[PDB]
Order: sequence, then structure tokens, then C-alpha cells
Amino acid sequence: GLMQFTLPVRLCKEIELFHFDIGPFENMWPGIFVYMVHRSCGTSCFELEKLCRFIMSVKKNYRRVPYHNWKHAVTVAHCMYAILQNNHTLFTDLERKGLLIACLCHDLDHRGFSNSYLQKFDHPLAALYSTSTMEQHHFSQTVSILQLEGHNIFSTLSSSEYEQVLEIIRKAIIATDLALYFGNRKQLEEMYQTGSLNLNNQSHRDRVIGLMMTACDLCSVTKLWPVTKLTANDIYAEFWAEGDEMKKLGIQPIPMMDRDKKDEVPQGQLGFYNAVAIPCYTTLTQILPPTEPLLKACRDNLSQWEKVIRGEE
Ligand SMILES: Clc1ccc(Oc2cnns2)c2ccccc12
Ligand SMILES: [Mg+2]
Ligand SMILES: [Zn+2]
Repeated sequence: GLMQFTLPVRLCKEIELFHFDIGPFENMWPGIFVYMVHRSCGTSCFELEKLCRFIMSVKKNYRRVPYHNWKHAVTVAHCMYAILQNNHTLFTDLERKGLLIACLCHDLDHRGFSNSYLQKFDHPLAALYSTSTMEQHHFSQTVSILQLEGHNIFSTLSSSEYEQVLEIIRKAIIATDLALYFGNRKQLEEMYQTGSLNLNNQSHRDRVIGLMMTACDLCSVTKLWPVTKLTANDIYAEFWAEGDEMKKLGIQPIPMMDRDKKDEVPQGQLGFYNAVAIPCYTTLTQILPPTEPLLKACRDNLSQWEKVIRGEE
């Protein structure tokens, strides 16, 4: 309980910034995650023996895929840490505990394919879960790991606190289904602009946590350009494999996923920034002003994509 985690000076400082990259050293990621829980939640939230055993089982159940991997898990958890630390007083003890774990768990056992490819392939998980297929599986895998012996990091909570924190985690993980984001953001837009947004309304908190999750999940677009550009290779590597697998089912994939249409990428990024990323962080900055740096970074990268098209890089 007196055993703090410390980072090197550069990481100690950089980690507090939204645009922080967790680095190429896999063996430091678990200490980074624990450092973030201890500062975000307190050194008292989790039994360190249990948290460390949870972290390593969660790492184990991420696959070696180009993008939806252990590094993504921690990257997304760091973005939530930054949001939580810049909005200290707006979130309950349970929400701080639950959301960092939700982020670490949000993509558990991802295979590299969209809900859409699971449905066209007729994957057993598409029969077990008709909507938000991969996201119901991710939450399902989270509960499994929490239920391993020595892995219940919530064991010191009351029965009711426990049901609250698994409910926070379930909503949070489901909300990373980008299909649900559009509607969630429009409702939040309307509530903020007709002034009816109320953070004491549980149904309204749910929506705001949902948007935070979408924000953390898309935070690749909020890094400094060299990080954003290199992550896009990993993102597109998964997309083109899925495209290849669509072709194998005798279905032309959308151009985004067709590796014969690499030319179309920069325009596809534009569409994504304009349709998804900028709207996401605009609405998030309105509800949570201290998250503006995410919007500013996302804007800078939209501009960097415009320069790619114009042949200036
Ligand atoms: Cl740059 C970026 C980040 C996240 C995205 O959403 C995803 C959904 N599933 N895997 S990645 C993007 C989708 C298209 C183009 C760019 C994207
Ligand atoms: Mg996901
Ligand atoms: Zn994700």
C-alpha cells in the first residue's frame, strides 16, 4: 500500500497530456496503466496483487492483430485517464474505477474484423449477439476474467457498488460500437443546445460516458501527426485483411477496405474526420470544456490529411 509506481521524468510529465504516446516498450505498459489507476482512483482502489493479475490476464486475451491489440487497450485507457484528470470533480469513485478498466477491456479478444464481417461470414458470435456483436463478446470476456480466481479487483465493493461498476463497464463497452455513436452524439448535441443536459440524470451521464468512450477509442486521430500517420497503417492493415476476406465470400468490400484502392485513403480519412472525429470531439468539448486539446489535435490532423491530398506530403 506504500508501493507507488514512478515513471521516468519524460513519461511522468508527457503522460498527463492528451497526446501522450505510450511507446514501443510493451513491458512498461502495465506499469503505465497502474500508475494511471493510482493517480486517477487512489493507491487504495485495487489490491495490487489482484490488479497486476487482472492486467496480465487481459493482456493475454488480446490477440496479435495489427491495430485491435494490447497497445490499443492501453492507449484508450490513457486517453480516459487524461479526460478524468482534467475533470477531477465531475466523476464518482466508482466511475473512475470502472471506466479505466472498461477502456483496458473494451476490445478484449478482437480478431481484427468488424461486426459486419462476422454477420456476412455467419460467425457463431453473430447468432449469440445480433447487434454490437464484438462489443457484447468483449464485455462477456471481461466478466470471465473478473471471475478467474484471484482476479476480482472489485471484491472489496458492496454487492450494490459491484452491480453499479459492472453496469458502468457494460454500457461503456457497448458504447464503443461506432454504430451507436451517431445517435448518442445527436441526442447529446440536442440536450446541450436546448439546455436540458443534466449530469444528475443517470440516463444523461450514461450518454456522456458513452461519448467519452467513443472519444478515447478514436484518440489515434488526436495524436501528433507522426503517431496519427503511423497508426493509420495499422488501422488500414486490419481493414484490407477484412476486405480480402470479404472478396473470399464473393462480396466486393467498401473501397475503404479494398487494398486495390489505396489511392482513395486520404479522401476516406477526410470523410472520417468530418463525419465522425470532429463531431465527436466538438460535442465532447461543449459538455466537457477541459477536453478541447483533443478537438485541437484532431483539427491539426484533419489539416495534415488535407496537405496529403494537395500533394504537399
Ligand atoms: Cl483514423 C481512424 C480511427 C478509427 C476508425 O474507426 C475504426 C473502427 N474500427 N476500427 S478503426 C477509423 C475508421 C476509418 C478511417 C480512419 C479511422
Ligand atoms: Mg471495438
Ligand atoms: Zn477500440
